[PDB]
Amino acid sequence: HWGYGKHNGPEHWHKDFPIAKGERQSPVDIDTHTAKYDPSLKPLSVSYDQATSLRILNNGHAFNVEFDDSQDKAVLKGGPLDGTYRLIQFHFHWGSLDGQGSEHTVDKKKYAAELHLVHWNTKYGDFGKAVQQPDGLAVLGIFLKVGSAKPGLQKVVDVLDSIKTKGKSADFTNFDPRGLLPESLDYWTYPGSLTTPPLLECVTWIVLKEPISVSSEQVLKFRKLNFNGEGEPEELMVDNWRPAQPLKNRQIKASFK
Ligand SMILES: Cc1ccccc1S(=O)(=O)NC(=O)Nc1ccc(S(N)(=O)=O)nc1
Ligand SMILES: [Zn+2]
Repeated sequence: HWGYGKHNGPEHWHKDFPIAKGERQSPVDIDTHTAKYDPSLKPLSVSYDQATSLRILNNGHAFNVEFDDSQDKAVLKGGPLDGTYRLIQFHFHWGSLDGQGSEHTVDKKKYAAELHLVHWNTKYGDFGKAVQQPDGLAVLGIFLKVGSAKPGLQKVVDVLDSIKTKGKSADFTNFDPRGLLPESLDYWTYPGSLTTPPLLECVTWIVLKEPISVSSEQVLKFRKLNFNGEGEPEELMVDNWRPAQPLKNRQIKASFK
């Protein structure tokens, strides 16, 4: 039932998912002047050398690039995290226009899109169990701005025509997520939630300060995807972002001065 339209969008989600008005919902605005530098935060450890991508799926609200998460092949460690978090999938949120699309904002600034690399804590055995824990997930959030092309993104862009509509998937092996990372791993971190239903409060958010640049042509191809299934009326997959939620009793920490 839920989606991003006028009648099923973020402002309606609380009726099926009351945690939508919870105490640690995501995304949030990152007020850069109020975020506190935490010198005890460690460098982030992004170890994607052994990543095994498998498939790309249009799920009706975004597209997921899925990875083999049955071994420690692509893991996130360090930073605010205790233990080891395995990469399971990544996806993006984006706008109908370059001036919006990101979920997190920075001093109220909206980026054209936001990449989420979703990882689960191996102490909980699988993703389904992890989402039931307050430290179950670590999502690495990376802002996209429109400028120069991101070469490492192009393989993703070029397969999208084969998964235009909801429920379509395509083989997507040997994709290297390292090609989507910015130079710096400076980050902000805070406790939050899944940003789509079921909106579970299981995420340590790690949002990188440095955006990546993608080309206008690259984001335009995102906007050619469909929310609908094949044979249903075409509704472009755009503006699949949840707006900033109240920070409430939370402090955003920065890894950098
Ligand atoms: C629930 C859940 C639990 C177990 C297995 C699958 C699923 S799910 O696929 O139905 N839902 C999600 O994975 N939700 C999800 C994932 C990531 C994000 S986020 N915060 O990166 O945008 N939001 C929601
Ligand atoms: Zn997301």
